[PDB]
Amino acid sequence: CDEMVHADSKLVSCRQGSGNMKECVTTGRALLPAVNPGQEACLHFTAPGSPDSKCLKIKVKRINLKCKKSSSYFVPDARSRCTSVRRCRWAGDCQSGCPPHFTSNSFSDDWAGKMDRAGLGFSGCSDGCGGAACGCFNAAPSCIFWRKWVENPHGIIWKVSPCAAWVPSAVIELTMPSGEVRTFHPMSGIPTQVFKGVSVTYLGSDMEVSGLTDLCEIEELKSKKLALAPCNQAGMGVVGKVGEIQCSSEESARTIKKDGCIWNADLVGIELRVDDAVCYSKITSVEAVANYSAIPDITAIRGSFSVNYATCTGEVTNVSGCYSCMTGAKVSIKLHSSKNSTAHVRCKGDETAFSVLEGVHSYTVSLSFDHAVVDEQCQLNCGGHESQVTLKGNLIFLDVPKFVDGSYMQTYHSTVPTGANIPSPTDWLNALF
Amino acid sequence: GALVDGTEFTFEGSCMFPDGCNAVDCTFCREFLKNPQCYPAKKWLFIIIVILLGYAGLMLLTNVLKA
Repeated sequence: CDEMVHADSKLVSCRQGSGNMKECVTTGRALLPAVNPGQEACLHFTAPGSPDSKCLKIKVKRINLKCKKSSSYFVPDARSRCTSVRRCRWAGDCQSGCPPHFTSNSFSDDWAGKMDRAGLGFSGCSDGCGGAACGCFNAAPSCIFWRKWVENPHGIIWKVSPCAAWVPSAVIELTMPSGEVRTFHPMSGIPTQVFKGVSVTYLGSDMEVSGLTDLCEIEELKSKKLALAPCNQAGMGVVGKVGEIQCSSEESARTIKKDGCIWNADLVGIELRVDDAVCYSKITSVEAVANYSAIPDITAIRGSFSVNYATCTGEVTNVSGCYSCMTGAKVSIKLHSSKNSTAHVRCKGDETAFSVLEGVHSYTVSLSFDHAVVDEQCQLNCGGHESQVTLKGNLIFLDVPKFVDGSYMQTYHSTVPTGANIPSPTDWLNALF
Repeated sequence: GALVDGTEFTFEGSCMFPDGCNAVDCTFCREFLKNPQCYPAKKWLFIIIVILLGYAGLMLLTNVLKA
């Protein structure tokens, strides 16, 4: 990490549960600047006692523009089927005036009341055929009873959410001092508070923003692909929108059986005849109805932490080349220490702090820095102070040393410098007077 | 544009480790000018040469054109 901020350990309350290794519990607030993408930021922990300390690494990966699912709804593929039982009068004995009340769930006419494979389809009588043609010999007309199903034989289901906004956000990986690594996606353009373990990260700087029309995302459960649309959504299905049936259980999203999902008045196309009714529909598929595209200061708040708690040598080996490049040069150090520990800043490095961690062997862990000239002095790394010094010529963005062609053009530029003034001085006397 | 330039992708390959090596020869624009040199008046003197010699070449061209 290049940008590094230490904690504010002035909150001190540590219980000496064990004498060999201490224990402490603390909280607070912190303000660390946003790191460049592709790099991780640190956070140093300090204790009044010397030997032990820990760290916390916050890694960013990406910058992008997503929006948060304010709602969520499922959409099945509706189909319109309709039956017709055709009694005739005095044989169904149905009332001369059709009963204006209709029981929309049972239908005692055809097998009492059971599960209906429709979602609240309607009911009704009709006009009446009567006479020798329909054959049941009564003069007065006959009522007919009809159903409508909204059905889904082999659905393809879409879940949708109307954020109707766009704010920058990023990708974060986190490193608990214990050693845990838990991923999550913070909407750090909005002061959202994601909860995990003990810590919570929140807002950053919206260094650029943009506007966009009323669009939101369409996704498929088999995952055909991902689609975008105007994507209107509310508690109800408004006329002419993408989503008519808005249904709130995936396990019940194959059929239509949960009550949560809500129909449209007179949506299904029932039409009558002289004998029996036929099915039609006016619903629209999600595609090609209204489609406008087709897809081809990070800071944290601290909770009640679970903070936990000799001879050591540095022994550098080499130096790389970067000054004034956005990543810095990488340096390798070969250490050994009898304990598992963490290191700290070199004072004279004059660029950034340190936060290394080691195992009990001889290893190397390499970190990134940039300088005009190597000094590398004054580090209180681990256990005891050590003053090691390096030396190497650093590499910077310069011109080409390979051919020294610019040297030839440098010699040509300085041509006849005194000659021009010499001709100018004689002309100056004439021009001035 | 690093030297090794080796990185990872997480869908199915699961973060492998490539190796690379690059020289730095490209466009030579830079805010800084030239570079630090020992000089010590052994190198500066060699840099400075006769100035009238450059004027001599242009002088001969003027003689031929008029002639």
